[PDB]
Amino acid sequence: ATFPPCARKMERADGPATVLAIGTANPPNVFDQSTYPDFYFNITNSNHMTDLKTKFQRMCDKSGITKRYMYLNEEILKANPNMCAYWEKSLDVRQDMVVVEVPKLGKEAATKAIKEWGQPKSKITHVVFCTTSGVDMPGADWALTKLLGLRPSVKRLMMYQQGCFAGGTVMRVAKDLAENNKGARVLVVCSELTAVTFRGPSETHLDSLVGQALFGDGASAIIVGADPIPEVERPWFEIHYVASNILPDSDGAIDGHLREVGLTFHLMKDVPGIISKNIGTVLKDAFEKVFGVPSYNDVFWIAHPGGPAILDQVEQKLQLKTEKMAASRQVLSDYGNMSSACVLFIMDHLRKKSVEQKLATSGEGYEWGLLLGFGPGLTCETVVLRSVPLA
Amino acid sequence: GATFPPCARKMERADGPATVLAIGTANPPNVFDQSTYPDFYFNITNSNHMTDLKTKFQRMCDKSGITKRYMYLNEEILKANPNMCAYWEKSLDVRQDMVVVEVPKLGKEAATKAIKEWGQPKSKITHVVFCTTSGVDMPGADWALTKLLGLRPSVKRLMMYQQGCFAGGTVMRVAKDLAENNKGARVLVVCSELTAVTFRGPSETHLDSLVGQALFGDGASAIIVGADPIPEVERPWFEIHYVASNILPDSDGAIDGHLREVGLTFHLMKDVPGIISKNIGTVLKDAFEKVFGVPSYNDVFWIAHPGGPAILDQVEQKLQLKTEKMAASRQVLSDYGNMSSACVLFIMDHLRKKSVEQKLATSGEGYEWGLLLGFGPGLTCETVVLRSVPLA
Ligand SMILES: O=C1C[C@@H](c2ccc(O)cc2)Oc2cc(O)cc(O)c21
Ligand SMILES: O=C1C[C@@H](c2ccc(O)cc2)Oc2cc(O)cc(O)c21
Repeated sequence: ATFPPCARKMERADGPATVLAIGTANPPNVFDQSTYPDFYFNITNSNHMTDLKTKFQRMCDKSGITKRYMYLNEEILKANPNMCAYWEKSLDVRQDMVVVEVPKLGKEAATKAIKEWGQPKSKITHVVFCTTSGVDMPGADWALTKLLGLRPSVKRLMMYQQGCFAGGTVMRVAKDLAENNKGARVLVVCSELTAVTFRGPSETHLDSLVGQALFGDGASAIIVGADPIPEVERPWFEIHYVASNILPDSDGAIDGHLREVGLTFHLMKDVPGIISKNIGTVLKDAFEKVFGVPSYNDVFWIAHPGGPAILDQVEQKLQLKTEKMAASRQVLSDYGNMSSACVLFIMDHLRKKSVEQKLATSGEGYEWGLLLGFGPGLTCETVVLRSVPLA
Repeated sequence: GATFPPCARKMERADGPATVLAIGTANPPNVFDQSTYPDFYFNITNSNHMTDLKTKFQRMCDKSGITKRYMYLNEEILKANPNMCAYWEKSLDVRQDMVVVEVPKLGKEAATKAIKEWGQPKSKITHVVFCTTSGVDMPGADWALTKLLGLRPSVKRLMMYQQGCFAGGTVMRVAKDLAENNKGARVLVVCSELTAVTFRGPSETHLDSLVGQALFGDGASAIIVGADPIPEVERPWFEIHYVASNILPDSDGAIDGHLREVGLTFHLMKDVPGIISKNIGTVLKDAFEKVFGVPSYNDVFWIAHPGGPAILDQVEQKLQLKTEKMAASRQVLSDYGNMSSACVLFIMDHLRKKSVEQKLATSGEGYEWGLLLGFGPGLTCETVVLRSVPLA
């Protein structure tokens, strides 16, 4: 039924997939969240909606966000009233920005990780590009290859319209890319701009208004590879286990539609409830596969900060000491919800703070840890990591 | 820069090559004869007065190598939406309404056929890869297919949106690493394309857009890919041995596609069949050196994405292939048109059945090795070196 077998024609690697470098970047315009409602209702000329604006200040005050970064600014928004309206034909100007600027922002981040990695660009064999902001053909992955000058033969994978969970998904993809091909070095970039989703306020769509309070811009990048060249490359985290789950009872919890008015956002279920109701069995299964088992308080946490209530209730139902979501709360506070890019921001922050504080490992002195993606589906991606030992 | 002491791989990997274990296809119900499509198209777009354009379109249609296409769009549907029959009126929203529903739906038909031939319970599918360039949504068509098929909540999904005609080669490259790096992985790969996003009226000043209206058709195909097959339970059809991607030289801008409020727009800004056929020699000889260190182009089997007849004709020409090499690729073009990422999988199915039916020695026309090729928008060339299985 088969021809005589032959040796693996493309040699695989032997160790686990490993993060060799992380780099991040953000657009230049900073918005303090405490005065965001004044700004938002000005630039959308909706100051007549007094009660709604009061509702919005509530949402921002409780978002857990201190500031956000945006490609958009007051100059750009006044030039584009159709994006300042709530529901106006827009999609073309929105595309015209993001198809250019998300690979640009991904380039900044990619270049920092490449600098930290320190090997020549030519040793990059795969590119994985992930975004929720706009689509084009050829894709941002191709544009990133052009902007960087990688080999024309890099193997590319373009991930469009993914949602907040794909920070976890890119780990699972790069895991197989790096481990099945010997010598592979995977450049992974998540780049997100809210220009597809900024819109004016509407008194009958408060869920859209939550989005306006939570979403910010940012790009994150990592270099993943197996069998790191000792004394030349530097490991920071190891990918050991990956899993994906559509949580029970979550049909229709979050939807997003790309329409003539841009990307629209729709909440219809208790997202933090469903996540914290089901996270225990998700992580129990994972820990059984991986170990046979350490506590939840004795691993490092990298969790996507969908909103504060997600981290709050996961912290509550799993009885985590408040220090566990710290690195995750810290990123949400400095940047808001950057969709897929958040977890690589948390991962970078976690390792840097581990070094500065001279802890035993790169995961706050713990050996094992979790990366968690949350989004539409409701979809949960689970990534069990190992850190590296540190001085 | 130290490392915790190594431990055995947490997730066991497979050892054999990724193997195709089943193929299924499906098409929408509405059939459009190619010879009289010009009469139909120019009438439904209210342009019978564009009389020189029509005769140019009849020329493209007759010289397209296509005998018929299948489409979700029918007559009735198109009159419901005059903004889609215009060349350039805003209509993305009615397009999205169609394809976010019908893309997963047609993929379900193909996937169910595939699972039936595969023979195993659908509960043993561990991975889903959904490939399309018809519309986007959150959650994606990959989520909807999981729902309509009733697969496990915990399938590892990969959602490929807005890909291009090369991605039928990309899914194979994607599924190769999924299957090989995960012992017992069984990957459902589905490509599903509907022209509802790309259909639009004619324009004298955009004959590239008009080329697409002559070549693009609808369809979906699905495969099951796994490594280390269960002996006597599963049946291997092709093995994936080597994959490669190249952006062809100086091909900057040859094929673009933009999703706008008027839908998906299509542009040819260079000589595409020339660029492919000028460089495919270099692409193929590198792949053959990698896997063989060596069979001749006429002694392998060919699954070539038939973006249009000129491409196949000029690859046939400059590699100097005996004309039965591209036979199977032309057959699918003739019977279906260009179905974007779904074509090479239709060709793979037709190739193996033609081989079984004519009692040849392997699933690949009697050859051990073969090529699957994708072409699209970098200009990107996807290369797959495959092996057949012996039949008797
Ligand atoms: O509507 C959006 C915008 C998107 C987004 C966030 C930040 C960014 O920078 C770019 C896009 O995030 C989302 C995530 C979802 O799960 C569902 C959604 O509808 C959206
Ligand atoms: O314009 C389109 C539409 C798409 C398509 C084909 C058939 C089908 O049924 C659905 C979509 O194929 C493409 C492939 C490309 O490389 C570039 C493009 O611009 C396009």
